[PDB]
Amino acid sequence: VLVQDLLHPTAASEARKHKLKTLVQGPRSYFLDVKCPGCLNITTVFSHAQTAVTCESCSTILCTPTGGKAKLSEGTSFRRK
Amino acid sequence: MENDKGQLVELYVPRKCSATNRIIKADDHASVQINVAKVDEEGRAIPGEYVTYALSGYVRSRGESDDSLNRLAQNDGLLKNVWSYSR
Amino acid sequence: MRAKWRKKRTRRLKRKRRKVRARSK
Amino acid sequence: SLPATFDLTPEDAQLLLAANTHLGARNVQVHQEPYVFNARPDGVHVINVGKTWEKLVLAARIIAAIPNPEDVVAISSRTFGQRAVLKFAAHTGATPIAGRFTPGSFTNYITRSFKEPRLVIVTDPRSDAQAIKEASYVNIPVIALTDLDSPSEFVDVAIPCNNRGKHSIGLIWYLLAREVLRLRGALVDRTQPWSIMPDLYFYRDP
Amino acid sequence: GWVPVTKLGRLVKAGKITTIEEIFLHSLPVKEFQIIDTLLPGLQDEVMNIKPVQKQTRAGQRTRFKAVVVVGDSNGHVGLGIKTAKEVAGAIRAGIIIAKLSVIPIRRGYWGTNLGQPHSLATKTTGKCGSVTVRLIPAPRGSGIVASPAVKKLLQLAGVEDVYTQSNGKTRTLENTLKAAFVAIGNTYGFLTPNLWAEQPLPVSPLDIYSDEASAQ
Amino acid sequence: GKGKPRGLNSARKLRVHRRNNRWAENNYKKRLLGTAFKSSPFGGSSHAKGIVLEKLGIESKQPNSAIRKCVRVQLIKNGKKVTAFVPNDGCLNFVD
Amino acid sequence: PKKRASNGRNKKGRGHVKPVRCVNCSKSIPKDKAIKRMAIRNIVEAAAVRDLSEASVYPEYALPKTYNKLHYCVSCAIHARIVRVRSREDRKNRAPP
Amino acid sequence: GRVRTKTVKRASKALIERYYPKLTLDFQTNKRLCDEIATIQSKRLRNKIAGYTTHLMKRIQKGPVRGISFKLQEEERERKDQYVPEVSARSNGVLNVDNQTSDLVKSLGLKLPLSVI
Amino acid sequence: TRSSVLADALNAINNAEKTGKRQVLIRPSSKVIIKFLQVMQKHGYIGEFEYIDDHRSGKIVVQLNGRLNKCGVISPRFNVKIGDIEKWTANLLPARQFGYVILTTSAGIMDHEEARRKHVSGKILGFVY
RNA sequence: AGGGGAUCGAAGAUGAUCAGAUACCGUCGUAGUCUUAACCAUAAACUAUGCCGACUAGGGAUCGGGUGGUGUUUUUUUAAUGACCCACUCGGCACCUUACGAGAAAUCAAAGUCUUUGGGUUCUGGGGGGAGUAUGGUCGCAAGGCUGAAACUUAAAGGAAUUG
Ligand SMILES: NC[C@@H]1O[C@H](O[C@H]2[C@@H](O)[C@H](O[C@@H]3[C@@H](O)[C@H](N)C[C@H](N)[C@H]3O[C@H]3O[C@H](CO)[C@@H](O)[C@H](O)[C@H]3N)O[C@@H]2CO)[C@H](N)[C@@H](O)[C@@H]1O
Ligand SMILES: [Mg+2]
Ligand SMILES: [Mg+2]
Ligand SMILES: [Mg+2]
Ligand SMILES: [Mg+2]
Ligand SMILES: [Mg+2]
Ligand SMILES: [Mg+2]
Ligand SMILES: [Mg+2]
Ligand SMILES: [Mg+2]
Ligand SMILES: [Mg+2]
Ligand SMILES: [Mg+2]
Ligand SMILES: [Mg+2]
Ligand SMILES: [Mg+2]
Ligand SMILES: [Mg+2]
Ligand SMILES: [Mg+2]
Ligand SMILES: [Mg+2]
Ligand SMILES: [Mg+2]
Ligand SMILES: [Mg+2]
Ligand SMILES: [Mg+2]
Ligand SMILES: [Mg+2]
Ligand SMILES: [Mg+2]
Ligand SMILES: [Mg+2]
Ligand SMILES: [Mg+2]
Ligand SMILES: [Mg+2]
Ligand SMILES: [Mg+2]
Ligand SMILES: [Zn+2]
Ligand SMILES: [Zn+2]
Repeated sequence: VLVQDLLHPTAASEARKHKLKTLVQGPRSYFLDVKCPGCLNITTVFSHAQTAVTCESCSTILCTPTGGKAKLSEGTSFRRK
Repeated sequence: MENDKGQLVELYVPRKCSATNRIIKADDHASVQINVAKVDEEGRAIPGEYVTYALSGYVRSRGESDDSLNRLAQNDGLLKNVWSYSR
Repeated sequence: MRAKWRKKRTRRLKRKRRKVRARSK
Repeated sequence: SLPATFDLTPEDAQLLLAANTHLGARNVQVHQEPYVFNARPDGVHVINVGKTWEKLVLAARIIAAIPNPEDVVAISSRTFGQRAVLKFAAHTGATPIAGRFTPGSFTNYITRSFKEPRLVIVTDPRSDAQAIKEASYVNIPVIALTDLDSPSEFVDVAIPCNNRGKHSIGLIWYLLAREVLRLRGALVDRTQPWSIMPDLYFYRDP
Repeated sequence: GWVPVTKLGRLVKAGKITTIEEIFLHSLPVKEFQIIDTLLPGLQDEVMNIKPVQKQTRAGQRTRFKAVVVVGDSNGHVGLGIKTAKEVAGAIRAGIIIAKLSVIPIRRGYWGTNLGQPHSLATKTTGKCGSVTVRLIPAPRGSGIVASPAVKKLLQLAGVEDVYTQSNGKTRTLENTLKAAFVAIGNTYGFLTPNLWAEQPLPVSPLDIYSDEASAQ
Repeated sequence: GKGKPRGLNSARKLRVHRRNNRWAENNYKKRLLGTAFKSSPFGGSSHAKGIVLEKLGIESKQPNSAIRKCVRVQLIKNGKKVTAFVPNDGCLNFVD
Repeated sequence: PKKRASNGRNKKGRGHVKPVRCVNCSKSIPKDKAIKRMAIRNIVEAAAVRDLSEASVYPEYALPKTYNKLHYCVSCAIHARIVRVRSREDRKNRAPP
Repeated sequence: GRVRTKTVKRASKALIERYYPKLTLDFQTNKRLCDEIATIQSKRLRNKIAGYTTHLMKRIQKGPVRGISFKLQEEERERKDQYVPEVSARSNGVLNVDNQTSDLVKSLGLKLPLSVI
Repeated sequence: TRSSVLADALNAINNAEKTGKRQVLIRPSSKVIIKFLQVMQKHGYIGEFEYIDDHRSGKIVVQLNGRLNKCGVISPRFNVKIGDIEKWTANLLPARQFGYVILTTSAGIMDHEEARRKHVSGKILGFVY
């Protein structure tokens, strides 16, 4: 810790750092793609859900909002892109 | 330090720190100079022939000495796979 | 004398000084 | 640049891992963070022993380089390998200091302890920090055996190890003396192991 | 002749180092008062001040004397020391001993023009003994030493020809004023100008060149 | 920091605030209040003629003892009575 | 000049602590100040415990304890040497004896 | 009480240093010894110097004593500090590590004799 | 609130290089930082610097070579006559030999000597030595 | 001003105490203490330390929030909301070590980045007294608050630390 690389820092330390504290502030949030217990229709849901999102018809509960990433319900799928 | 006609006028020219490039003064007795020994084939270092480094009172005190050598050593070549340039 | 009690002492002085001046109506 | 053969000589590797010099401290002290490989759970942070070896290499070569072997000071007050500094010191010029340091030894030209070395080496930079202070008074460079938890102040190039007792300390001085006797000296045959026992450098009993 | 007890005293008494600038350059802790005697003959000492100080015994008091001396030549090697002792001339004596163990290099300089043997300092410098800052400014030639007579003497033996000064603090405390100005000139060579930007090999430290004749006999 | 405005437009806040604090300077105060022309026995002049009322010996302060031989004088231009010391040795005999 | 950086004892980011009454002087003193040493005693002590356990019914029984937390102001606590004077760096140590 | 002052101790301490082989556990002989190799202005002073330096002896014949060293002690010092084991690293065939320090082997480009747990 | 943005920079530069570090992270990045950083680097007192693009005002990374005593700023940025550059240069510069008072003229950022040859002038900015 | 009035308790009354004892200590006790409505606007109202922004150093405890723990524990998926452990990261009340620095020192992660003197901005101070007095104004029912001089006097006053 005298001379180091600020231009090319390791992502080992940079990914445990703060969202604003990376060399360029990144979003730490992602986007799912989800279905029902019984339905194929794919909802595009945000990783941290302030709203309680529904899958459209038959008025389901996909996720209950938290102080953070939404808490999903029982079982259903997810894909991070 | 030159002079009028180009005739050097000065009493002495001090030594930059190898780590900080900062002058080492006369009362700088905190400072340290390091002698690393050149070798022939299969070791057995040559007397009179050294690789030399200078670490002033500051860097030694502030705690970058061991690290500022590994920093320095690899470049002229001493060691490999020791000091990272990134944390 | 105590700081505090010098205060009380002149706070009495200013009362008497107001009163004597009052007699000038 | 160093010839290939000076590489860690894998037979020596398991001698290290037998002496447990790979077992670091339970706290890091960020100047020692480049000297760690990873942290085993249940408390140990493993030292890279190749960086360790490359230090003994660099340590030696500087110990070697010092023109006169007699003033190169090897200091230990620690009964956990104070002994090794007598063994190291006979195998080189190396005037040892083993036991209490008697402060004012490098300063204070009167005292019976006076010295003016061009190099100083220390087992434990904490309990030997007395002399480390006096180092920077007289300009003397310094080598040390530094655990992960151990002070980084005023020590020049220094060697990581366990120094929680016994082997690692002696194992390094034994390795140090061996390596400084190999470098220049009379050992040669660098591939050839030493007859001398590493446990000769181990403090004993009762 | 003296009886050198230290590793440097050998290389001195032998005749193997003829200038202090070597002892300076490698930052060598001169421990022997006679070392700098040889290297610098005719090094002029002036006694600045003598004053008594008073402690108490298990009842009454204690009396002894503080001595303030400056040793320099004209060429930029200067020292300053304070010794306090029982006798007076003993304090003066041992004062000059400590004054010599302190002597220090000086980076001199020109004003606007490099003609003819630098008359001034390199940059502006300052140094502070507690509460007292003495600050040195590069005057031109013919200006002389602008400073209080107490410092002017130090800057004389410092080998300063022309200089400017500014002081902030308790100046009537003399022992702190000279120590302040002593930090000042004793800085200029630590001030890195573009002259000294020039890269250098790290000259080889005669301590190990003469290592033979050095170590104890 | 520095607690005082450096802004390029701040001249008046500076020019004023100094004009305000100058009042703390004793010498400056006296000049504006006209202290000498009012509160001083001399008019603010360097000398005053006056006439002696009574010869006055005055005891000295600690740690001294002697009689200081002064006089009471009534300034002509003024009328203000003032006490002045008569110096040297036995010059009190010179004034009546 | 400041003697302590707790100044008398620890507040550090509040405006008040409702003061407590001394168990000796009755002197008032903030709860954040005011030396408090919890004191539990044997209900019996002395050699009483022997002939008391003798004189009692119940098999072997068990012994209750009095529970009191005494609060002390400085002036009293020092006089009664619940606490004593220490040196410049001795005062520093907060470790309980 | 019976405490002996420094002139005594600082003598007896320096006697055993340079005279150890010629010194004994017998006081009365060391008394006669003290009159030869040393000079002591008064008789009574000598007996105390002898009396402690034999007490200093009977402890140095019972074990190493802190304040002083000498020839014969520093000799068996070098002698008695020798002993090596027959073999000690032996070790029992491979070497025992727990998984991680072993990765360092698979890191540095080495093999060794690997036993994990 | 952050009011200079340049002085916030030259401080971070001046700070670390006086603690021995070789590299410094500046943010945000003024084009006036850049022009200053230029005259610094071209006169040697610093190393080479690499602009960094956020979608924000952007960062910088400056390599420190040592050898730099002080980089600084004059706020407020005074109006300076031409004859009055001499009385500035004598003030904050270490010696008449070297050192740089850096202004901002209508011709743009430069040092005091570069100003002298062109015979221009403007508001003051900072200093380098 | 009503309501209230348990306790404690100015004034006071006493008993003791002392050469005296208008007190400290003891018994009683008015206002007060509590409340409602309305004033008052002072406290060592203290961290005796302005606010905003940046920068420079290590260390463990802890409060709140978030992220990762195919870590842990209690039930009857030993899976599920919890609590616990561990690592990371903001934001807190503090604390420790070092002095990188700073200071007259005591000390200070700011009280640093200050004669290499300027990021922005608000307030105050200019020897000790006299004196927070006099006067005017203003606010208050009043006690008082806010504002706030001068004449004159004086060589010290003061801070920190040291030895006694
Ligand atoms: N602003 C808090 C910061 O916490 C930082 O990190 C601290 C903690 O956040 C971090 O977590 C520690 C953990 O290391 C340690 N081994 C156990 C400890 N319980 C943890 O702390 C955690 O649990 C405690 C309650 O137990 C909570 O109060 C705390 O918020 C939480 N972070 O460990 C650090 C303490 O050793 C730094 N100390 C420092 O930047 C600063 O103090
Ligand atoms: Mg007050
Ligand atoms: Mg009237
Ligand atoms: Mg005593
Ligand atoms: Mg007087
Ligand atoms: Mg409190
Ligand atoms: Mg309060
Ligand atoms: Mg009623
Ligand atoms: Mg009652
Ligand atoms: Mg009464
Ligand atoms: Mg009487
Ligand atoms: Mg009487
Ligand atoms: Mg009476
Ligand atoms: Mg009576
Ligand atoms: Mg009463
Ligand atoms: Mg009533
Ligand atoms: Mg107030
Ligand atoms: Mg308080
Ligand atoms: Mg206040
Ligand atoms: Mg939490
Ligand atoms: Mg000026
Ligand atoms: Mg005043
Ligand atoms: Mg008032
Ligand atoms: Mg009024
Ligand atoms: Mg005092
Ligand atoms: Zn649905
Ligand atoms: Zn009490």
